Order: sequence, then C-alpha cells, then structure tokens
Amino acid sequence: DIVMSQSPSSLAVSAGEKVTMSCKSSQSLLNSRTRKNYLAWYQQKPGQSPKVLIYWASTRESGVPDRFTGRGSGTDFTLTISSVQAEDQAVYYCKQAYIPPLTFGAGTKLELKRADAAPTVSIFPPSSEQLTSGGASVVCFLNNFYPKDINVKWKIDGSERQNGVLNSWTDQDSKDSTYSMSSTLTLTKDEYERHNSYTCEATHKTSTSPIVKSFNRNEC
Amino acid sequence: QIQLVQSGPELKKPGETVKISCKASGYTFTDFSMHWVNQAPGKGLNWMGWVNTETGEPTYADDFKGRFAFSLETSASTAYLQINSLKNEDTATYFCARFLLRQYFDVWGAGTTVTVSSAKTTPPSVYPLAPGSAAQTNSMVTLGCLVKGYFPEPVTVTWNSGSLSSGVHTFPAVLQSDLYTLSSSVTVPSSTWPSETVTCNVAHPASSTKVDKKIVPR
Amino acid sequence: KEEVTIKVNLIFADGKIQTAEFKGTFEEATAEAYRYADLLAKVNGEYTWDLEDGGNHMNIKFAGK
Repeated sequence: DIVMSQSPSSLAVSAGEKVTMSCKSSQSLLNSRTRKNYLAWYQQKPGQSPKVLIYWASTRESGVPDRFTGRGSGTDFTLTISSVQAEDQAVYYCKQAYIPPLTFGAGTKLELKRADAAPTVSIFPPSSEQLTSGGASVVCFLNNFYPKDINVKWKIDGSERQNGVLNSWTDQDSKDSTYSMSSTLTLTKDEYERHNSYTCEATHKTSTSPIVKSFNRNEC
Repeated sequence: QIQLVQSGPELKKPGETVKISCKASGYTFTDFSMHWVNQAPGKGLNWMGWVNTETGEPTYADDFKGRFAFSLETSASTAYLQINSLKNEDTATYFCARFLLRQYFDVWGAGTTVTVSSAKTTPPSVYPLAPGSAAQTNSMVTLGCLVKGYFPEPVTVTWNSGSLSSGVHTFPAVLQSDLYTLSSSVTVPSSTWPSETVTCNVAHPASSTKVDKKIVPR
Repeated sequence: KEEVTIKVNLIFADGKIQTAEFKGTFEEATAEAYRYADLLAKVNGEYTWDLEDGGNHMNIKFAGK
C-alpha cells in the first residue's frame, strides 16, 4: 500500500504567522495518463466531519480562503497557510488516491499560541436535589487560561487528597484560543457536612502563588 | 440541500450486529460512488472502502474484510454499512462520503457513532450550579450545570435553548464506573443574571431524557 | 500516534517562535525533525540547533534570509 507520512504531528503558531505541513508518500502519486498528482488535503475540527481544502495536490477548492496553499509532486508535498487564525484550529489530513487502498496521513494538529493568560476559576458547592439523593459533587472551573497544562487538587484543608476528583478538558477554544477544565469533586453528603472549609487549587505558568477559591459552609 | 444524512449513534454489546444507513440528498445517487471512513476515538482517519453505485460491487480494504458489508438501495438512494458480531474495538465513528473524479471527497455524512460496550443505558441527573455569594462579587458571573451518572454516549447541552452560546464551555464526558460525567459553564454579565434567566438544556436521546434547569440565585 | 515524541522549538530570524512535535521511533522522528527544518530552511535559510533532555527536545535556530 502507499504509506503516507505527515509532519509534524502537531504544530503551535501565532496569528498572522505562516504555517507549513508536510506530506511524503512511500512512492509517486503522479498519474501518467492524467498529468495530475492524486493528492488531497482535508481539515477536520473537533466534532465534525472532514472537508476538503485542496485536491490534485495544488488546486484549491471553491470557497477555501486563498491563504491556504499546496504544492508538491511525486512524493513530497506541503500545505501552507499564510495567516493562521483561531478558526484554523483543527487537524489537517493528506490523502492519496493514486492507487488503492486510499490512504491517509496520521494528521498534523494545528494549535494557536497567544499571549499568556491567568485562569478564571470558580467554585460551586453541591446542590439541593443532589444533596437530597445522597452524593455531594463540588465543582471548579478554570476557564480561559492559555498554556494548556495545569493541575489540580482538593482540600477540606489539612486533608488535600483525592478520590473521584475527575477532571476534564476542552479542545482549544475557537474564539479566543484558550483552554479550560472542569474539576468535579465527588464525595458523599453525610461527609461533605462532616468536613471543613472547601478549596480550589489552581497551579499555572502565570503564578508563583496558586489561584485559590474557597467557599461558604456559612451560606450553605 | 445537497447531502448525506446518516443514522443516529448506536449502543451495542459485544457479539451483536449493527446496520447504519447513509441517505443521499440533492444528487443523482447513481453518478458517483460512495465510500467509507472511520475513525476511533481520538485517532486519525482510516479508509474502509467503497461501493460502486452503478453495479453494487463493494471493494473492501483488507482491515475490514470479514465482518463488514456494504449494500445499497438505489431507489431510496441509500447506502448501508453492516458490521457482524461487534467488538470493543469497533468503537468509532463511521463515515459516508461521496467521491468525485477529481479524486477527493466532496460531501461527508456526519458520521454514526458506534459504542461497543456491555454497560447499561442510564439517565443523567442534572444538578445546577450556583454562585453562592459567600466571598466575592465580580462584574461577571459563572453559572454552571452538571450532568452526572449516565450511559451511553451522547448528551447534548444548551443554554437558554441555544440563545446563550458566546461564553459556554461544555466538557467532554468522562467515563468512570461504566457511567459518564459532563458539565457546563457559562459567563453572563451580572448586569444580566439576577435579572435575566438562565437555564440549561440537557438531553440524552438514549434514556429519552429531556430536562431543563433554571439556575436559581443563592 | 505517539512511540516517542520529539518537541522542537522553531526559532526564526526576527525571533518569532513556533513549536512542533514529532511522531514516532526516536530515529524516524529525529529525522522528520531535521527534514522539516530543511524544508523551512529553504525560505528561512540555514540553521543550528542544540539538543537537550537526551535528544528528546530540540531548539533549531534559523539564520535568516
């Protein structure tokens, strides 16, 4: 089979800047008869189906912005994008269709960098209908923080541990290019009311000192 | 008005067979072939093969030679895909796509998502999340909803029925104890919260659950 | 995809910075890294580099023009 290699496997760039992706085929895709390389690039955003950007290695399909380009012949191709913008947040695939089986590259993930940002955290105690049922989830939100890595832990203070502290992450924001996670602290009620203060600890590039957000066993 | 419409997400248990459809619209189904492409959670795209729409002949890619068939129904201008005796690893999204002469796919289905698992269908429970007004007041407020203990995949989430869009962050479910957890996040000026009303909408086709939740101040 | 991952900082002339990761065996990866640099070379010119963390990170500096 024709084996498709893509590089790099991920890339992070800033807005306005030129991004270049490469695709190499294990053998040529030049079609003798046609005079056309049977090479196509697709983009695919979180949640969606893929959509073509380029076909015949260098033909741009109607409605894709001219900032998208490709080139190459044989076995070396590239995809260039002249101004990356948050909307260009996605995975890009090349696909050959020279001789079957049709095969894809394992895809280049394109992510934007931008100016650092502090998260915006927010604590939430559990909630009646839930209390009522037996559990006690507690929840925190670190939405809109730039560098993607981040950690987290739970403390009823001198207590700081976990079990059932499940967190989640989202893909890079299409608007503002940042990142966010939810943190979701499972206990039980009989226990939640037996313990203390209840805090949130938010470690990021943007602070020596953590961001701490702790709550009302005073309103609650 | 030019499209492939694909059947809803499937939940199967190991051993079962599944059969997914893809319905053309807005084009002469006969003029082109249909192919198929899947993709496991978090991975890249794998070509499964194609079927000739003007003779029914299905060429399969060696990875899916076996338990996969490709049929048709031209007269309903539909393609289908059958997978025999499921297995875990068949967990994936499957795609339908129209192939053009110029050697690219033009029109993709949305994909039907196959979930291969023994876990039992369950509904969420929803819980609101509100600002307690125990230590701070900011200009802007972060309401949340939280969607707990359910199976299988999907649950949709909306804020004000769709109207609140612009500062949400709904989270990928996170499997655990054969159960999933989501949650959602919203940010409205406070100049609007009290005030305007903010409710979130959750749905779980599998459990036929629809549920609205207003988020009521503290 | 990840069998090893080679992180690279791309560092061009006027100090813009991009950053890239590589897929695969320590050796096909290290090579797609260099082959990627070369491709960029073509416009951004010649480079140098210094390897850190067991060669499992790499900074590649382009000379501009």
